[PDB]
Amino acid sequence: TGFHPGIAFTVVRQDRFATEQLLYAERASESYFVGQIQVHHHDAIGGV
Amino acid sequence: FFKQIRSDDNSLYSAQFDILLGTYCNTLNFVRFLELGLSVACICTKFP
Repeated sequence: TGFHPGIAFTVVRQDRFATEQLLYAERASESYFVGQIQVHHHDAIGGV
Repeated sequence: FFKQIRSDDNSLYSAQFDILLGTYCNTLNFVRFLELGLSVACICTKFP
């Protein structure tokens, strides 16, 4: 009806934006160990 | 277009075809009326 029942609210909403980051990394900031390739086969739809 | 070959690639090894194994026509026997024996009853004369 357009009546103010003597009480107010605080609206809280959250949005989501698409950005583009800018990454920077120092040399030799990562020790990285590589194992060995292993292969496995298992049937599927009309194909091995 | 069709991408749905997700390296499943079946029906890519179809080799069915259709062949024409030859044909056969014939000739017409050009009969000479005079070399019959019926012609012994008529006398043939040309008149241009």
